[PDB]
Amino acid sequence: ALFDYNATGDTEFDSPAKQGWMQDNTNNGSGVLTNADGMPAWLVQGIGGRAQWTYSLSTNQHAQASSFGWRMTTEMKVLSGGMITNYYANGTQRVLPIISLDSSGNLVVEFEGQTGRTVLATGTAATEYHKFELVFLPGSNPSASFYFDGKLIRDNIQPTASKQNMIVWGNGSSNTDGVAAYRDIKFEIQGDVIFRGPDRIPSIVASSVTPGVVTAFAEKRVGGGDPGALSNTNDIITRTSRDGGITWDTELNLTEQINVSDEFDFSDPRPIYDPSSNTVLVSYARWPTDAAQNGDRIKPWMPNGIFYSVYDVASGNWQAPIDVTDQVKERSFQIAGWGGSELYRRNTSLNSQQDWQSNAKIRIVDGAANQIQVADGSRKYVVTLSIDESGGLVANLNGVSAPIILQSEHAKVHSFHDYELQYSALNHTTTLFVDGQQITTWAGEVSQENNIQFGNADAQIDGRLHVQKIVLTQQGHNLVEFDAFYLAQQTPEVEKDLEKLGWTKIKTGNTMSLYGNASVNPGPGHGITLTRQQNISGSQNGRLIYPAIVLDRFFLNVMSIYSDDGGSNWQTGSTLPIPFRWKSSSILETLEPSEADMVELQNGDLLLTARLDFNQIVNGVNYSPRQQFLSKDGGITWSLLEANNANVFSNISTGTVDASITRFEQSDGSHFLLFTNPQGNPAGTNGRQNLGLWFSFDEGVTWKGPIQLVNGASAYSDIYQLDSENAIVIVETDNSNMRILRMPITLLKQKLTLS
Ligand SMILES: CC(=O)N[C@H]1[C@H]([C@H](O)[C@H](O)CO)OC(C(=O)O)=C[C@@H]1NC(=N)N
Ligand SMILES: [Ca+2]
Ligand code: NA
Ligand code: NA
Repeated sequence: ALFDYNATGDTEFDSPAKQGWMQDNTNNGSGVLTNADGMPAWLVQGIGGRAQWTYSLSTNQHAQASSFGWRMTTEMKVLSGGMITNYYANGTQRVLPIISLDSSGNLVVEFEGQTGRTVLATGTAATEYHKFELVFLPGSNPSASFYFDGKLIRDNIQPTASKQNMIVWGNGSSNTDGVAAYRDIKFEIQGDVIFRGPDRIPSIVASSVTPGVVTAFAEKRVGGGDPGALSNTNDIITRTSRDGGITWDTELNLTEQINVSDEFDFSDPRPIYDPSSNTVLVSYARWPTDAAQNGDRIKPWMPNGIFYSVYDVASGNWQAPIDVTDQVKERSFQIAGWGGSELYRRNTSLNSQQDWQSNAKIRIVDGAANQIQVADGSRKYVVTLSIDESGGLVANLNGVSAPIILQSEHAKVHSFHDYELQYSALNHTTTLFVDGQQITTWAGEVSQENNIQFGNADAQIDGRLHVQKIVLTQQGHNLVEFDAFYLAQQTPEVEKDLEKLGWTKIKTGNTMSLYGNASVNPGPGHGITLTRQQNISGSQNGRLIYPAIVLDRFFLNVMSIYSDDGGSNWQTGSTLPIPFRWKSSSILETLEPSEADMVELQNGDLLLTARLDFNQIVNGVNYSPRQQFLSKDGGITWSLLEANNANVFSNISTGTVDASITRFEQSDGSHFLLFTNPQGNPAGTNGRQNLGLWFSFDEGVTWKGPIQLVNGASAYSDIYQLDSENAIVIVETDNSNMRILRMPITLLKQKLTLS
């Protein structure tokens, strides 16, 4: 909430009384409206008496200011004397700066509860207009900092005892003469509620093309629970501000229009601001109302998916939801030959004296020893697919010496491809096609086997492959037809077990296989539009991207979901690389990255920070509740940043919770990273308390802070640059009430520099 006086000659607001301020003069103290040079100002003439203006605040407003902070901004020039007192008192305490011209004619400041004056300006500048700012940060030991034309003058100013209760400006002394002219006074109370608990899971973005336009999101939760609870209906809600996040329009339910029979929960609103179109595109998860991500109750035959809505900033209009599920929710049979091998084989009756064809639609997720094989009673043909050290897609053929690089561009490397073997009876050789393109011809090797086989073939070579289709054809008839894309999404009365469908399973060591994915979910926070991708091969400026949560069957991980055409069509990247170990029980010990946020670094690399849910220890190594990852190819693939986990955020909470990360760019061209998360109470303990703000000035190698932003409850949060000097924060607080902070980043960062 903002309380202000703005000097203007406009007869409709041409004095402080007309703007709700109370006159508080004594004796010969007075004031008058002046028009020095086109710029109106209120001239406070505190000669022979006091001359000030006051604004009263309620008990609640004072309490809010104490919990969530406040800031006071004055534009004034001092003409003469002293006791120029612009300050805030809450009934028990005040921070009182006292501004004056000293006996040398210089502009100086003192603070009650402190000895000493500081010279702010000398010479002609002493009596010119300046911007004076007081910023109060909450906490158990809260303090204020004072800035002069944007520069930190005094930090850690302790509030002092006062029974006064008001916002005050002018000359607050009967005895001490003081004259000053005021253009503007602003007092802002931080932390206004924008979405009420038990609604949850906030996110926020701002428009750079139309300054002042801010759009925030949350889950409307009827019944107050996570998605997936029968007879309860969650929707996505949004509000827009057009004055920089001060006032907000009517809460709008985005999804009820596609929830007309109460069958769904929607969750995890993930907005992206696109400056090229000046739009906000927000993606969110759909769940059946009675099954979702928690407890892995969601299954691939259920209507989990992802939808998006578009906000046109110029017109203020919302575009109806659009389903992108088929583009981003993979349906496949997945074989993870991690620490083992798993193959499926069936005997066939191929005639090697007739042509035959096989089609396999296969994605290589990682590793090697991933095979598709046909033997026709005379010869055996096996294609082994792998990802090499540099991230290329490689085929090796039996009986052929040299490997074939099928693709080196990382996006295409991890995509599905259409493999076709065309056997020619005439030539007694087989031609390999990939995505319609003739690759090579080879004779395979002599064999009396007659079968088709696929999977991961070696217990000593890790590999994961996903299969959508395996077909074998001869004389126009499909001898074998396995459609995992189809089967993955059928209800459970449909037979899907390969071993009950005429295949033989051959397994060694430990493996995991499944029809998936069970669900995809954009996750909590905002996404980004890329602008520094010039030197990132395969990538493109204007890419829309967010780090989504994918549940394959029982394990969570994160992958990029992105669009290179403004959001019309979407693609998915690879999941985060994570360590694994098989426990004695043939149960998988690994990590589950979930709620994630990313930012584009100066060089076009992407930095990702992820919540690590459930188990955090793999092979005796504790990865903490948070882990950072780096992408060098525009978000297609990632690497785990060793020793860059919760440890880099000093005094961060030790409990799992969603965080936020974002870029901040100053008007002089410089930039740095901001990050928000609860500190816990006390800081560094497990608790959704006391939101902290961390800074990185070296592209995410180290973090400074935290600066405490909130006193009390603090859970999920999201931070975004509002303008050249401020960032806007939305944060869950008491009873999950979601509150707005508008933070003077360029002022606050000075608390972290040399003193
Ligand atoms: C999809 C979903 O239900 N996500 C949960 C999330 C989840 O339970 C944990 O990350 C465990 O995997 O945590 C909780 C949480 O407050 O810890 C909020 C999220 N609620 C909503 N996004 N609505
Ligand atoms: Ca987040
Ligand atoms: Na006076
Ligand atoms: Na529900």
